[PDB]
Amino acid sequence: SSSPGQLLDILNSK
Amino acid sequence: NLNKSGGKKFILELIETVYEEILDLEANLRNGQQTDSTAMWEALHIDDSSYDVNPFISMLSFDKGIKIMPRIFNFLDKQQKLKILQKIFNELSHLQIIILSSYKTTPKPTLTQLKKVDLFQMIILKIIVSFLSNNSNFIEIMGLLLQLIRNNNVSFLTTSKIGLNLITILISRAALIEISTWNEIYDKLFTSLESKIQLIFPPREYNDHIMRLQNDKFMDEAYIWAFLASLAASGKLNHQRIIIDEVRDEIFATINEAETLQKKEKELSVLPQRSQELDTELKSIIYNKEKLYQDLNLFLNVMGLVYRDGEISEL
Repeated sequence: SSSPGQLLDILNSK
Repeated sequence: NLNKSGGKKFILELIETVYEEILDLEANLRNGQQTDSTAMWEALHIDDSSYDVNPFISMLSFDKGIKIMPRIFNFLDKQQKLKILQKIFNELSHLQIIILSSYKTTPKPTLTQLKKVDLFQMIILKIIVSFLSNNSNFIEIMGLLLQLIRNNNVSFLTTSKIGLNLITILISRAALIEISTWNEIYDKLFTSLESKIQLIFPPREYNDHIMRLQNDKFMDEAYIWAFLASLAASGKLNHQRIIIDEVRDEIFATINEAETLQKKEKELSVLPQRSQELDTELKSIIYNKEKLYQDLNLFLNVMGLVYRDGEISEL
């Protein structure tokens, strides 16, 4: 269920 | 092409026949008499696969064909209505309205062409929405999604406003309705879109052309973010990761547009003298700024994210 954690990082990372 | 269905004179003749049959059904019903929709159904040529492009699909290239569609639906049963939807989704790439609303096939649509697109959107999509909301089960919705994915280049359909909105309706309805078949069908749809998700946003030269013709100060892209919100909502974390990655530059471009509007609002609101025209200007800026915030947050909130005070953070 914890989608915001990783998703916020992928939006910046690449 | 119109010739791939029998020619212009043949299709225009079919439309006239359809109108005659509807007028007869409407007159009988109005006079409180018995109605038989067999002649009208037969005049539609849905089960006719005699041509490269079905005659019903070509009838939808004309405003007259489009405008009679809600009236046609008043005299049909569930399976007849489902056969129409099945035909539309089966030959969606051959639908002239898709070719006209695609920035790829029609990069410079005329005002007359844009009016046809808005008409098809207002009439045809309202019919599809009502029918699926009331007269459709899991198997039937899944059936329509498979018809779309198997008979069309799905990426091409997403370059069209009509195509994109039709897919959003199917996804949104499927999401309301076990988990298993839908997860499999969503993944088949996701496969046809993967590495091409950015193509749903039309080029700037296309937006400019539309904005100039319609006297729009900003391009309405709410339907794009609504599609992305429905695609994200029915996807697992791995689908969401791909979506965010593919539209990252579009997320940042929208934020820049909203921040430019916020700056304009600040610069104009500080002015001492404010005429009725400046008040109209400010109201227009605030409206368009809030619109961009709301459209982006429709997509972001679905993934537990939010755009607030110039930054994207966890909700």
